[PDB]
Amino acid sequence: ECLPNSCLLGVHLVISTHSGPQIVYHYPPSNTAFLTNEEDMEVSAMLQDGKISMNEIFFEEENFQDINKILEFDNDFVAEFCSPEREMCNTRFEFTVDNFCFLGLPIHVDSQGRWRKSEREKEDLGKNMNMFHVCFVMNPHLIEYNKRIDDMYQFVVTRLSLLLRYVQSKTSYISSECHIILKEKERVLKHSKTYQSIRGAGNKGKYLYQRILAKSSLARALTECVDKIQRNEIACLEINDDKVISLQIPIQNEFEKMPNFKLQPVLRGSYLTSILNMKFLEKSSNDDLLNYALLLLDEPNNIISSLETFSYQDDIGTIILKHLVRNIQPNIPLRSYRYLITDLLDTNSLESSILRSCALHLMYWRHARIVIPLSSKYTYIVSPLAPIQGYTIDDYRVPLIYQNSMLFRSKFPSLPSLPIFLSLLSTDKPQAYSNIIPSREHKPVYLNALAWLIQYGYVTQLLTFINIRVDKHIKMAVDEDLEKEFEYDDPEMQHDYTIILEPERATAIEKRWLYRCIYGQPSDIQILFNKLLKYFNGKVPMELVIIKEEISRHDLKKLLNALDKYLIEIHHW
Amino acid sequence: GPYNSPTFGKSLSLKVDGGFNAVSINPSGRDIVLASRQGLYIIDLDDPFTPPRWLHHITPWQVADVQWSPHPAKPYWIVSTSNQKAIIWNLAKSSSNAIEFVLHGHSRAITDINFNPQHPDVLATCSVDTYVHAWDMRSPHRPFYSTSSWRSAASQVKWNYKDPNVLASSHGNDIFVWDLRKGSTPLCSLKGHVSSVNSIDFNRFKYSEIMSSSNDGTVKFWDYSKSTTESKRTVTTNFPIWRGRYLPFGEGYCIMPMVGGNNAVYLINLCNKKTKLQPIYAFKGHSDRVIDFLWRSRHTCDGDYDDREFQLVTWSKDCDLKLWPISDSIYGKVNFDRGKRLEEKLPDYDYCSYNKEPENFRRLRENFVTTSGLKKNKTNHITWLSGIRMNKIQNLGEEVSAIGHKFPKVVFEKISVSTRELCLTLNGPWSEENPDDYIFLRISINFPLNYPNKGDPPKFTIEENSNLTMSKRQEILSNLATIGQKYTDSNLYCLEPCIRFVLGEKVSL
Amino acid sequence: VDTHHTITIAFAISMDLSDTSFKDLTPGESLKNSQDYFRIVVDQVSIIHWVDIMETLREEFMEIRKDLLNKQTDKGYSVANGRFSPVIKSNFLELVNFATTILTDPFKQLDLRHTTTHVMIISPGSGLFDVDYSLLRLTGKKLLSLEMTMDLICLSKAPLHIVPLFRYRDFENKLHHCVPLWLSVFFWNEWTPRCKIYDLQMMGITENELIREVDVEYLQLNKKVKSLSEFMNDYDKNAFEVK
Amino acid sequence: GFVPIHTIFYSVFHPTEGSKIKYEFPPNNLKNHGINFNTFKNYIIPKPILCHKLITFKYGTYRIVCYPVTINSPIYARNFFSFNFVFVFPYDCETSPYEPAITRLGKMFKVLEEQNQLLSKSERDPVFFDLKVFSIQDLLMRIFQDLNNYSECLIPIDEGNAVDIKIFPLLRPPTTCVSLEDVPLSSVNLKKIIDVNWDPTMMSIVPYIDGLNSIAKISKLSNSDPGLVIECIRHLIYYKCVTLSDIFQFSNIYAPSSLIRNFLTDPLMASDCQSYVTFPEVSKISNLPLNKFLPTRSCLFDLYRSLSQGQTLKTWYESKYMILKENNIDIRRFITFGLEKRIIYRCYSFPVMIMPKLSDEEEGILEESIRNAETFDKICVLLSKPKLEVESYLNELGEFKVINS
Repeated sequence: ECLPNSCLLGVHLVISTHSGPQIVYHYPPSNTAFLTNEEDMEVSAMLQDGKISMNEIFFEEENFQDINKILEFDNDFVAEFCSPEREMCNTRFEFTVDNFCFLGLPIHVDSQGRWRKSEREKEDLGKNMNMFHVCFVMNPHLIEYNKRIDDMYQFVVTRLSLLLRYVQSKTSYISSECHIILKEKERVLKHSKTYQSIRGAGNKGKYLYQRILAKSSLARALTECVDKIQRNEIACLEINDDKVISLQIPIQNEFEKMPNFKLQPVLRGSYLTSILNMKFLEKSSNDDLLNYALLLLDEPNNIISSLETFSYQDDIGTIILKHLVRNIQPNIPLRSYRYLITDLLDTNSLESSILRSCALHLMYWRHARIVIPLSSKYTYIVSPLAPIQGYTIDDYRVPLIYQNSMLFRSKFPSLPSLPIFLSLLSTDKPQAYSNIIPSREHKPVYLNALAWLIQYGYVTQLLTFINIRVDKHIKMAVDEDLEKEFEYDDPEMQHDYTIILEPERATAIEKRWLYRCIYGQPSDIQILFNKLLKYFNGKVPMELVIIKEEISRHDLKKLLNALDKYLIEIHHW
Repeated sequence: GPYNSPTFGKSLSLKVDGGFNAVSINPSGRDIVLASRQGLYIIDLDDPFTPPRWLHHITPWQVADVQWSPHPAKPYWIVSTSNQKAIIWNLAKSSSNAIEFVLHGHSRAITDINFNPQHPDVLATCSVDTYVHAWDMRSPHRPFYSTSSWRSAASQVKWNYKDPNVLASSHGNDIFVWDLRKGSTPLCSLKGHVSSVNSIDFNRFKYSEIMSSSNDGTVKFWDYSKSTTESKRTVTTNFPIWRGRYLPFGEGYCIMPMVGGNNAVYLINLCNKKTKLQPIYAFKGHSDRVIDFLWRSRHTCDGDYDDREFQLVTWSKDCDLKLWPISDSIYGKVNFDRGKRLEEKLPDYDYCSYNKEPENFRRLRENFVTTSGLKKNKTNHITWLSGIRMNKIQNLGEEVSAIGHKFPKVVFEKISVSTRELCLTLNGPWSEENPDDYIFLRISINFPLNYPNKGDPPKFTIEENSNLTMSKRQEILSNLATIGQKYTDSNLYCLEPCIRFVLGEKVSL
Repeated sequence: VDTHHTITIAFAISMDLSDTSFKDLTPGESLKNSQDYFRIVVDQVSIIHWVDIMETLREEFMEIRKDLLNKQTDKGYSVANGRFSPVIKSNFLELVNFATTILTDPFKQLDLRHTTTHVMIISPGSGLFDVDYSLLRLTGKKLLSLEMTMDLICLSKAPLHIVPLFRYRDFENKLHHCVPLWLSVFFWNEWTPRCKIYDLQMMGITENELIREVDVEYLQLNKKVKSLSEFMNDYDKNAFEVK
Repeated sequence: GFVPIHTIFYSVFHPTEGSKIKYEFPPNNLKNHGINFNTFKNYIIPKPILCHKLITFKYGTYRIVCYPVTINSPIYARNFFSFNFVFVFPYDCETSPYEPAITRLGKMFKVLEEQNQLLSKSERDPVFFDLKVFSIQDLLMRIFQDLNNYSECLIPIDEGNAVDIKIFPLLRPPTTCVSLEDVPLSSVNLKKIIDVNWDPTMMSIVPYIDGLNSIAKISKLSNSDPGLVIECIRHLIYYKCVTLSDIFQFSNIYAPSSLIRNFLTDPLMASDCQSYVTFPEVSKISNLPLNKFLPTRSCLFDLYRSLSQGQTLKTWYESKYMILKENNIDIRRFITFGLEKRIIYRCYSFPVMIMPKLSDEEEGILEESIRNAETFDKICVLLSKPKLEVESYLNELGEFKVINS
């Protein structure tokens, strides 16, 4: 299933003191049925300011459970069986009970008091604690266990637990955070008479969690991680008031083979292009990334606002990245954007490497998909996976076509609406995009509109793949040449056509065919054919050939028109 | 014939990855079939370097047993289990359409398959659903004999070598002896075991001698014409025995464990007496447990003398198929002698190779697409050549495996160790116009009979290219000939420096 | 609940003597040549000996293939011949009307410590049965005249059709589906497969003989079309009509 | 494929010497491979909150599956008897198919222990009992060997009890986005698969599956409700037999896909394409004028790539009609072979808004279909009218445009 679903239910913070294992904080207090199927000065100030992000359906009356019970289990028993021995710690703890995977990376102290190798209750708990565990409860289906659990452990649990171990090793944080959580629970349950006057168990729990999140810092991080991994979003967590950790589970919204959406569902608006971002991340472990242009998936100010959460203080990364986002356009190659690095810092230069790293960072965290440098000379069609039907991206009450048309009219109110725009591009034969533009006074704005379409996955690019063909005349000609070193009728409707699948991987006679194909054309056509014969394998788009080999588009038109009866055109994304 | 085979009498170990739980041997002594969940692999013994022929049949459950057909008129029949059904393959058909007909008896997993040694077209399949069925290959629609034990899943079914209508079955800890004339009421039910019976076997020359193994380390020998209960002999080992079978030559028996022991097959001489196991020879090796053992035979065509030489083929869990030669000392210690006169001449089998793919309105003749480019570069050939160990660098196959592994950017077009033909392609800086650019080549290599033994070098032939001049071709050929002539004086292997030089990485002297 | 019921477990087996395969059976038609066996495992025995009861039951299920599939031959041996009938073709009405024999006489000998005569039928089907018309009429008329409640419990998943379903044929050989009003159907226990395809679940048909034999039908002329434009317009005009 | 079992062992709670491995096959496997029964002994014999559940965890490189069972009765000493049949697999596999077998084995042995104490008395030790008021090793050996070899077992343990295990593969549930405008194909011959146990609806659906009948057409032809036909088609998809496809018209916008090169790189695709697309004889349809001996593989490849995103099938067929007449090519078969091999796809038509008097239900479902941006195929299916009548009705209702996606 390509539809993203991080089957998460909750998190537990289980520490093991010398007085026994205990649970310090579990965020969702809802029951199994909902999950599977100076008093309030700082609290209200942080709630209005937005520092306390916490869902409210988990604290409703029909969707609340006592703090002492986690999924029909008590906190003592969960803290017991989620606290392994020394041999089962410092590794994966994939524990399954019944449709409930308790998954985490427990961190246990070594033989000495060392956590890792290179109020006075707080120091006492720091010197007394020997293990802390961040346990995620998951309910993946039986057919997708080995995928969901593996990606959750690889992308979320491992990095978070390693950062927690590091921050505990340097300056004791889980000790301090657990101590302040327990102290705030004691001050809420036994004092703070505002809590007693609150009617309802769910509202009481909401107030307790609000006070905990207002006093603690790790509780906010765990709450944000649970609330954003469930929402399939990038979770930025503030840790130790000096570090930020960005956690996500990757979303498969890029496709090449046109998956059968009737049988295996696909996210609506998935980018059905033969140019994929993931081929560059996998090569980051030929084609240069600077040749392509970045297309922002959101407005640049929103991208800057989201990028202000990737660093607690403005380092050099969020300066270069912010200045690149503010000064980028999806119509120019990234090679031309070296100067933004050149002015902001004092081939194989470090500017190109910095720009590569920034482009990878932008296209990994769902901000800017890389595309061909869009122009008015390319052919653009409506993708089969266009966001037309469905009330949302993953529906499977207004359809997506009218919502996106409303957004298109709001953003571009001086040009025809989205249905007219899409009908002008799909009803007739696919030609160049410039045939829709009526005047050069509207050329830039329409280009922006085009980018918007490729931002939303409505319109993809029809690329051209050239295959080479050899008829019987060339075969007879090379047979005559080989002689230099039926028979009664001549049916003119029969040609012994042979397709050279790999022109570079060819024998002597097939190369003789291909070279005899041009015997009669001038020097420019011969040079253009000899430099671009190896690219006629039906898999290399000619636009990438034009970009890489630095040749004119009219030169390609001359080469294709001259060899009219031997060149096969294949037009697909 | 059998007597020009280079892998008889020499220890050779294959490496067949894929989790194969069943092995069988051609009675001619050239082909071995291995059964897995994905189908069948057929391997020539005389030329192991060829990749195995793959016949496709995907089943989720594990295959139980595979058996070659001993009918000499039909040497292209292989019977394999597919859970509840049996497949009779045909190697004369295509690789993707090799299924001839399927026996659709039973209701649950087939456990064991045996052929009648006197009527080679009669089959017996015992299954987990307590059913022992007898099939005829002439009318393979229904079984002509059905019997059951009604209590336990069957483990083996075997025919009697002398009486054509007597067959034994093993069910749990009890073995029954069924007769086709009676049916559903056994002649005798031998009950002397404590643990379950794993294997059952018949004496080749004795009329009514039956051997069984068991999980509690008890090999029991019965002569059921005397008394059904008790046993004529009892041998106790220190391990459970998985397969115990009688020797084809002399008087003796070979047993092997499922766990314990040294994962070796023990050979025991046979020349009511509970005793301990006293093997003569143990086939030490095979780090993991042994799946099966088979016997490879070799004798003259029209001779009236018993001069056959025997080899053992062990397939084990460690993905190793080892060939064990049998020395003359084993022929002496076991009571095996070359009979001066034979009562009956031994059967003669066709010595064919069922490994190469067979050749198989009105269409018009044309070449739609060029075969080159459509080809798949043989990277499985190098992996197969890395897993063959005959007897630093030993033979041509290890050399081809080494040059394949050391240079991942050299694409092999044709590899043939048996015919000594090696066509490989590479990109080389051999352009008179621009030395920095690379030229695609299609160098073919021919090796002599004694490749590293004498001073004779390979004969390299390079296909003509317009990018390659005559002067460069002469220089490359002369340099390769010089390297081959100089490097065979030390009787080493000159295929690493030749390909390294043609790639232009360095120079060797 | 501390009940003191009196159990009476009895098997009821139908054997199909004919050699025709089960795939060649017309729906709604009973098996022609069949033999009916009944094996009473335990007579009237109170549930306080329940362990012993269950022990007996287990033995009587593990020795029911030998008692029936083996047949005695006058020559001097046994023959492993015979096949159980499927549930759809089984003798369900014969089970019902065999059960309605202990309660036929109102003035029977009295059970001085038990009152009701509940009847349960444990079937491995899904509430689909093929019955005869006259037997169904007689079964209904008998069950409308005696003090019994028949709780058919099925060990398979609940099917898409309404249960219980009886398929039968009238005197003019037309298929008819009826739901009886004297039987109560219980089922003993994402997406759950509620339809049974036995040959594809256990992969009982191999690769080469599972290939398709009937492809898309070729286009046809209407004997009134003159040009290809007319044929294209006629196919688009009749692309959604149902005959 | 099914993972082989690595080690099977039977654990019991002794009231004096604690939880221990009562039996284990292969012998001395855990100690040789490094597995220690002193780290996870609290999960194998747990407190009675984890009992009667399928505990599956990870120890190093071995995934350990178990179903611990605790029986509460005053007969046993300390009022409890705890055991566990524990299976060990390598971690890098899928332990999904073996989980129901382990659960059912534990449940069956719990039932037998509650019935006649088959497992407690087999220890031959009176320390397990209050004392005031069959071989397990052979069974484990048989389970291990039969599940490694045959994926099945019928092991007898008593006169009426037998360990009866078959391991089935796990299959993905089918799609829910199957609709009334999708025609079903059949990669398997559904005639020979029908036996007596099929659903009555699935019997009737089978004759009307030929690659050109819509689900609404099947429902009306076989006198079936469309919902049960949807469920039956979903069941057939679940077994990987039936794949959906589009309704073939002469007003469709078929276009080449990214897998058109498979018509050259697959050695067995074009050869079947020559025989598939040809009429059996010289058909009359290959002799009608445009207005009033097998095909070459190059011809078929040139005809596949001639389609485009906006060229309807009528325009393409009237632009290439001499080629499809001389070569005797059936256009419907030509399109269906490309759709089955996924080398061409269909560009759907979407009527987005900007005659006889149809009834109120038809206009209601028309408005409901327009509000949901349904395709022309679904509106045509629901109204039982072709494309031209639907377009005229929509133009009477309001202005609209067609998107070819």
